[PDB]
Amino acid sequence: NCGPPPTLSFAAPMDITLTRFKTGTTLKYTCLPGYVRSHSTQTLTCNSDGEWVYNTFCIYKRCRHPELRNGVEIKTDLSFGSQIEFCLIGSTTSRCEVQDRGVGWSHPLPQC
Amino acid sequence: SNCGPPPTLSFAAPMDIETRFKTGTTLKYTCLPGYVRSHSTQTLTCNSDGEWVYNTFCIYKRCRHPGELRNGQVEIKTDLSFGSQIEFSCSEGFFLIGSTTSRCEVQDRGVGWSHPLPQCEI
Amino acid sequence: EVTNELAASVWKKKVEEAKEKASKLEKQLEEAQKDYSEIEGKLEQFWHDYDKLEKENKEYASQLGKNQEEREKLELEYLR
Amino acid sequence: EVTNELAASVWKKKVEEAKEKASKLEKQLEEAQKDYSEIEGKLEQFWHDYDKLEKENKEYASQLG
Ligand SMILES: [K+]
Repeated sequence: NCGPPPTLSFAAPMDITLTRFKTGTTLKYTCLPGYVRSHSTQTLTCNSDGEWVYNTFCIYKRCRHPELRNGVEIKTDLSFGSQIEFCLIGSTTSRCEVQDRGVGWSHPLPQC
Repeated sequence: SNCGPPPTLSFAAPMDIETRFKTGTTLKYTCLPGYVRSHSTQTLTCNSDGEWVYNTFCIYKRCRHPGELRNGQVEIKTDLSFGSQIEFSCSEGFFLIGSTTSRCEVQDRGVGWSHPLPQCEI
Repeated sequence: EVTNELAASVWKKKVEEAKEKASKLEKQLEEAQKDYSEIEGKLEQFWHDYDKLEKENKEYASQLGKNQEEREKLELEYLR
Repeated sequence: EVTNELAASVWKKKVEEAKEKASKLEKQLEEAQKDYSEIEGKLEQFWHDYDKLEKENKEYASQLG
């Protein structure tokens, strides 16, 4: 018998609120805002040994590509939670964040 | 009120291997080697106007980037997709050992480069 | 002589920088192509799952249609 | 081992080629990110069609058992 499911950073339960669980229980999960389904199923399963089996079935959504006239350093990537460093009027940085059923940049481009 | 033989498609092939077709006739297709599915509807359907209705449900597969050529340059003339060709060159003072060109071809249910990266050697 | 050493040291540090800027752009281009290939391969597999589901749907509606048609036939037969 | 003047003259040249390479690497990454935006869009459109199918599949199976 399984205990509470682990806390995933990319998904939350889809039809239950957060106890113990019978073997063979299959909880359906949904990708958190800012993530997209990367596997055909999105489930956590209680195995015969009382543990939860699952892989990573969501991945970061990616913002669109950021040109600054008279002046953009992508330090990592364009994925959810990443930051770009912007010549000097405006913001010096922008982050990929959740923006209305999708992702987007926190601030638009600055004025050089 | 009837469709003639279906058009020949360059990106897909008919799944069935008749000359007149009734309105509503649906023929299923699959993508050709070097192509990949881009839509849910892989079918041609006989429309009431006597013409086959279909979109382009297959698009080119894409070869991965060849890599950087030591002491040389890799020229991506067009793209990295099926059918496209890249050219190789070595820097001044180095000689090219191998192929000067490579093509994105069908390689085992996928796509790959015909020739590997050459060696630029002094 | 002292100026030449100072010039070489400056440009060596300059070339060390530009080598890192390219190396970081190279890895960023490599990871951006692997990530495309990740989705492209997942979609090719996912369409297979889509097709198996559509086949199930076509069979389901077929079994259902044959069931109501047989039920209507027996009811019409009993009425005769 | 080279002379300081000779080494600096080739480091200067190499810096020129690296600047040109980086400028090219940034057009290719731009085109790559734009490509990924498209393939990710194609993935979202798949789950849209797939979800419609599964809702229909679930309703079909419910009417049979
Ligand atoms: K579609």
